[PDB]
Amino acid sequence: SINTIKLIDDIIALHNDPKGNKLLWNDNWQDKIINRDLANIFEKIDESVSELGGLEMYQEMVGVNPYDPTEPVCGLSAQNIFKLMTEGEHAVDPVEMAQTGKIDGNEFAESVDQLSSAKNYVALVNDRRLGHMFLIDIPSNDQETVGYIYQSDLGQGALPPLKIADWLNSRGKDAVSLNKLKKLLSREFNLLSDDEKRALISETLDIHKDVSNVELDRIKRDRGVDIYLTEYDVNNFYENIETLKSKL
Repeated sequence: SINTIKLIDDIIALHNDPKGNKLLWNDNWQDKIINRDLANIFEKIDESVSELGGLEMYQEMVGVNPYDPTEPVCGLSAQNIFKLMTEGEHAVDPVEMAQTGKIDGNEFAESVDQLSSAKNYVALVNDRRLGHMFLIDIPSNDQETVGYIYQSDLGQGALPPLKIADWLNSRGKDAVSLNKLKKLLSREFNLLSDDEKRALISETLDIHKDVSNVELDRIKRDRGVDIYLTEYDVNNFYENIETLKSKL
């Protein structure tokens, strides 16, 4: 019924549009993403630029052209795609929910094993070992229940720089077994050999599944993983995307 591969390609399209980009990657976490107003977002940019004496002067003082598209860092992309998936009539504030609805990587592993295949779920993952935030989409399925990872990465941790559209264009469409994700996010991850750690991380999170792209010395060994796992309605995910496209 809903074409889910097209959902992702439509996120990519929205990101590629000069005005769609500003709708999608805005940082208003408290209000519904579909409550975002292009005129209002651009007026705020225009006023900030006029206040500093125009674009040339703004760029001199700030070092960025605020009309350029945003290449979102990991938390900016993950939290925005999460709102796209989870909001219906009511807003979802992912900053707030990550703190109040948090479960740990081992609680996640117990949860995922009893999710209804008749329902869709999404996990907002703050991996404090990696310093990296990403999403695991676990959509309803009449076959094997699997996850799909949506992420971007500034590249300052254990992984290389990764642009949201490059990831989504293909790897974001790759199913990951629930067992691999449980293994990745469990405390027992630490007990793995360096080789196995690089294999698991690269397989799930690296654009080319390349072990030589994983720098283990950038990982904070002791830390755990904070997860907010919630049900979502794919009809909301679809319509929220439609809504943004319409705004254009």
